[PDB]
Amino acid sequence: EPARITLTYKEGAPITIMDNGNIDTELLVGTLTLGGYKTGTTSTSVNFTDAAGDPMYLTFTSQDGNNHQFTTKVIGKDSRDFDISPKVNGENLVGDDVVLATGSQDFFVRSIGSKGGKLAAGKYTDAVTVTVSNQ
Amino acid sequence: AYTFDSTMLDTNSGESIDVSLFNQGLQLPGNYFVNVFVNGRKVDSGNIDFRLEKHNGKELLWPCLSSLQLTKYGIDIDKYPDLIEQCVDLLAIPHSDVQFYFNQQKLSLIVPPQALLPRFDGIMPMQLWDD
Amino acid sequence: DIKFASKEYGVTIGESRIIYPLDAAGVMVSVKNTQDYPVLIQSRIYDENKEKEDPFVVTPPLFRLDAKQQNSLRIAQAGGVFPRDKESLKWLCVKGIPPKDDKDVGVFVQFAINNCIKLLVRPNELKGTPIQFAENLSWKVDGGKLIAENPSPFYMNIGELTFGGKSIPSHYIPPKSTWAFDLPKGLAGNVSWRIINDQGGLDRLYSKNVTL
Repeated sequence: EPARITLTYKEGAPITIMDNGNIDTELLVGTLTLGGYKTGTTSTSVNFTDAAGDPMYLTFTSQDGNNHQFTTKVIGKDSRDFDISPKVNGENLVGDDVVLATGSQDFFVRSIGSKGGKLAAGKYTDAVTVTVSNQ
Repeated sequence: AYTFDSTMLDTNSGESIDVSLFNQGLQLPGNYFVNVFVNGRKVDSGNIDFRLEKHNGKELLWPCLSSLQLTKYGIDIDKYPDLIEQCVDLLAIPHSDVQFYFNQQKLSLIVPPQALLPRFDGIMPMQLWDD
Repeated sequence: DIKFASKEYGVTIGESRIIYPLDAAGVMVSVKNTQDYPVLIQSRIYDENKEKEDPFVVTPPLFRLDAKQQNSLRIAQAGGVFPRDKESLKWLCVKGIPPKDDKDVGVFVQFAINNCIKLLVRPNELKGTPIQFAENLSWKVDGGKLIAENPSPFYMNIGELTFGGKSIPSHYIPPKSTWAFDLPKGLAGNVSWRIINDQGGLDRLYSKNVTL
């Protein structure tokens, strides 16, 4: 039995900086679809990590040399529409450990906001590893 | 045309991972576990050291093979004294090809039938045209 | 839905666990680039805590794999002293690295899948396979958690677990040891299970009352 893992990423609506220089909270930054995995794959077995390593959050940084940053969370729903989440940098933000949905599972990358200070308009990046520890 | 950089490579804290060979569509020189084929007949599996060498303008990975190993693969090393550090000059065999098919980890040696040891019998013909 | 820009990633390993006979010269496992673009494959081995140790060697540890192509990894024991009375667990992780791609905030995120599978070091002293001892798990409830007990010398890699008809997310039970499962919600207040066999398939269902 092979171990197939796939991920699709779908960008959300365009993001704009508010009058106060922050971005809004709870914006749908993008949608993740994890797939290929054997039925029985669990949410604690999935870990999204990045270089910033902030437990529970992914961190995006401006590419203009001025180091503007914002954070985001990754959360989803189980079959009973309860809040669940994969590990992000080693820790779950919300919910109980659950069996992922059969075939594939969606997660949503939601905005939290700037890390400190006004955000400048421009390109913001992150490089995210998606580790799945198969049963 | 694709280009890689080191952004997502596990770097041993200020170590530096060079991806310049991968960007040309080459692989790293070093030790690879391969199946060895001589004229399409599988003969071995072993760790073999490869280095980059330029052949008619093209860089390719090139196997360090011993005379002892060639014998073991079906080749009459005595025909080719120019074969004889412990790596043979494979270009010493005329009418021959050496290819590392990387994706398969397959080292393929093609060699004039006269270069080979006979093998009676018997999926193969009684005699062969040569060169 | 093409309103929104999309990106796709995927790495496949040819098997879902490796049974490594203690002192074997080495074992082979395939890796496949299921995508439409080349990747670098970076493979590494971790101890059971997911930490760096190098009692095992993977070659090649970094190589380029072209769109839709497959290659094999050789996993080879490099000494180390292992216990003879039970299996040891490591992890092989195979990561696929993608090539480079006044008011508005442009978001550019790239992903890499790191597909990890169990590497089970099995002393030749151990007779049998895990399916022969799967029925021997016993179960108790202590401090609000459901505790599995595994008397066998094999990791019991649970692949399906239910407690009073309600699903529990699987985890291995270590050899000659226990694992404690958290009991959420409405699961509190009989256990049924299937292990994953050495070929990665779900084995038969067993069911037992809790004890204590």
